[PDB]
Amino acid sequence: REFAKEIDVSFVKIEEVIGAGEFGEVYKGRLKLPGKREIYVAIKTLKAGYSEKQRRDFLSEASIMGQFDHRNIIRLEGVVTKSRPVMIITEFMENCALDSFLRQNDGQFTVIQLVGMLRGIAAGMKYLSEMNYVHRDLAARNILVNSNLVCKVSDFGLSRYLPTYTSSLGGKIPVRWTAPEAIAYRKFTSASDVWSYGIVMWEVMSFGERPYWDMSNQDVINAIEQDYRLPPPMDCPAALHQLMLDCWQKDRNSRPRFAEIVNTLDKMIRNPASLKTV
Repeated sequence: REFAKEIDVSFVKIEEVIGAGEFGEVYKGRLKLPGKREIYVAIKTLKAGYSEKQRRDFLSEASIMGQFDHRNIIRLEGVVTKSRPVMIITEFMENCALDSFLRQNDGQFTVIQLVGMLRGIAAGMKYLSEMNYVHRDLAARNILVNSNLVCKVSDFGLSRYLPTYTSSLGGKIPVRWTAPEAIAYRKFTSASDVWSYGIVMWEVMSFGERPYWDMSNQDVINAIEQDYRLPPPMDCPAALHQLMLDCWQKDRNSRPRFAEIVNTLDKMIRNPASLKTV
């Protein structure tokens, strides 16, 4: 496999560790392409002593990422595959993961600022689903935030090209974000991603509270089966909670598509009366 965004190792300058990934750390760095202004980047690495299987799974994320060019999808700046160490280089995201950003900034943002963050996420998901992909890991922890509150879908490891994806495993899926049919049958569609989006909406409107709080994974599966749904967060507009309930419809076919979600949010942003009743 050849990567269009392959970069020479000399173009990257690795700085401090900013996180931990499945295969190795994520660093802050600087990318200097010839004749272009230097930029800040984030660098995903693969720990030394990796197996060939680990290298393949690591680079399969870069192959998926390299197919996307959207404002609300983490941008691939470069890939290092022909030199050592192997790296995935993306645009730097100052405010890190969405869930931890919101918890560290509880009550700092207005309803309209939060709706703007949600609109960006739904826009990135509309793009991904229309490219015929299922994410399967949509959670606030897998959304990155920049300095101007622009939210971007990241973490494409579980992503699959579709329309249903039927998985071979069950111990990899994050239960409290996963649609009941995807838990029961390992059947992932864009509609199961819509379910996850509804959970992300709840995470955002509650300033990063854990979905279903302390309830075990088993308790969550059981509650969803008995038609329980998460209550509206503190001071949440009724129209936004209604949209969450629409994303959580038992029948996947009754759920809105990402194109309808974007449209609903665009109308709310333009109609202040819609975000007024709680």
